[PDB]
Amino acid sequence: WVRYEASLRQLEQRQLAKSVISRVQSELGNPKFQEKVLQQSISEIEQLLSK
Amino acid sequence: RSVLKNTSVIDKIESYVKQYKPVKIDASKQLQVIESFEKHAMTNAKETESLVSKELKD
Amino acid sequence: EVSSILEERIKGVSDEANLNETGRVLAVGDGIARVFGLNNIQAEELVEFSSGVKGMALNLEPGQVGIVLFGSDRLVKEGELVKRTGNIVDVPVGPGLLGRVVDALGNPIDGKGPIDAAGRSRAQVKAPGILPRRSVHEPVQTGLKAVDALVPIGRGQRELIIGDRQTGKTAVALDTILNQKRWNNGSDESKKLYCVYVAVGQKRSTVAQLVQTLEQHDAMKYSIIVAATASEAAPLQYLAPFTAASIGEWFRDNGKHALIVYDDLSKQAVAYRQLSLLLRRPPGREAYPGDVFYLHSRLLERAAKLSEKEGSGSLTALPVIETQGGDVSAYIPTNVISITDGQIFLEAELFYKGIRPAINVGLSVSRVGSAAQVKALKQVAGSLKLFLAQYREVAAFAQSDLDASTKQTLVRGERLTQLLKQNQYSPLATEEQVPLIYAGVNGHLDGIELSRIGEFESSFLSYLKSNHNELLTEIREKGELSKELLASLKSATESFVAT
Repeated sequence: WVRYEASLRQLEQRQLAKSVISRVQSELGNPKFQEKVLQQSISEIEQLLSK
Repeated sequence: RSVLKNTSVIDKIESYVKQYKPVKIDASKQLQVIESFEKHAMTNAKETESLVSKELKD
Repeated sequence: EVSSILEERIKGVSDEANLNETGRVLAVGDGIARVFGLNNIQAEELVEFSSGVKGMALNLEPGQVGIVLFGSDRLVKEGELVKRTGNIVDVPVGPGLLGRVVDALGNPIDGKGPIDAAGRSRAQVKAPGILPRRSVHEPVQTGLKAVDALVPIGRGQRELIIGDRQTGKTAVALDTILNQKRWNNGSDESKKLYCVYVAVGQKRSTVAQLVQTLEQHDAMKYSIIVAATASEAAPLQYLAPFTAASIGEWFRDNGKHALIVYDDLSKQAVAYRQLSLLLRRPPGREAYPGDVFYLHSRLLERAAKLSEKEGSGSLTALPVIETQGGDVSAYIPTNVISITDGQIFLEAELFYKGIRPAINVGLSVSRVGSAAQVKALKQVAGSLKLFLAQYREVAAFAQSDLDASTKQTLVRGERLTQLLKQNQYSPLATEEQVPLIYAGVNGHLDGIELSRIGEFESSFLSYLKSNHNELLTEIREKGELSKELLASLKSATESFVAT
């Protein structure tokens, strides 16, 4: 019973793994792909000034 | 039952073990029939003993 | 649950820092890459490529650094950015590696998630000096007669196990781990070996059978398995024994007794050969590079019985050498033999010819093994090696007529050899080995007809326990056979002989 319980958790995790891939393909579609480059830009501005 | 999530079987076998915790009765009960074999044996024992004691001195 | 653990992990991604990173890959393939930049780099660093794979910098050259890819070349490619880990190759070491299969990157291939590890420690670490080194005193008991008697094995020692491939090669070692289940599941930590099984170059399937056997004997909890299978990359295989020994050293440097079995160092040689050739460094004898001696010797001498200062830690090495045809003059075997204390050459011919386990008594030696033996196993086993090297002589010249003196030796000898044999994957207790050796030595098994020897063993042991397990308890604690015990045992054994 414990063994299959662990197996179900692993199965859930790989199911949620392919859902992560699906979410990644969605993210890279959005012009959040464009807009977040601005976020990275300002973050790097803050970061590198903190260097 | 602090790692199983597919529960409701730990209480089942807990109860099955603690239920049949009284296991079937002791098998001390041959001591009348076992005693009888000893009686037969004793008859033979005494026969041998008395005979050979007599014969030795003879 | 699974959501919470994943969420915790996602939260644990948080920002990248600036620092000296970035080399750019140029000439790559042949499992080495030539990177441009990496101007200040510690020697033998771990670098992680942005190909998501790591390599160990080997050649620091004017204007270029030549990484060696510790991992697949498939994902590495030209003009990739190589980022400095900034740290020399270290591997997590600690207490929580116990009962966890891990691969060579320390990734849990038992898949029981992140390993609990106290520290990380550099892959190469020099062996302790003369001053930290105390001569062996505690034995290692394998539970197999003759493998404790004729071959006396003691803690710290680099005690070679040499023999031919797949003669159930693994089994000799497995039995050792199993016998020491008794002591290791003990409460005395002086009687706790923490045993590491290094599986190099073995099929992942085979390792899975081994893992399953170990978990069947519930032996996983006192042992670690490190795995670098045959499929797994040769540079990883090269670093595989070294990493395992670092883990072993953490136990040793807790002053706690430990043991490490390196299966099979011969396959490390082939790996180092491959690596060397791909670094196009000139090949040595049998095409094995000239630094092959250095490779094995640096590895082997890290296994030791340290002194009281170091807390008297042990790290008993059992390195498993796979001889090509029983080529006992072959370069790799001879090089190993010279480093190692003793040999445990296993007689293949006899193995095939129904002696399991088969130990070539002549080609088994143990340099300092015999002072590890406990007095019971010195007294009872006194001169049995000589006797069976009189059996060795006797059967040498047996091949016409036999004088009664010779015949007596032959009758004992043949029967004694039968006694040595054990059932593969089922070792006997240490306590039990003492009477069995007593019987034959004290000539009780002289008369016993050859056919009933197997019966004699089981029945004798059952007899001893039933008649008086008190004797065995005494010999268990005393560990020395007193004159009274010796006489009592002579009497008791004679009693068993009668039945």
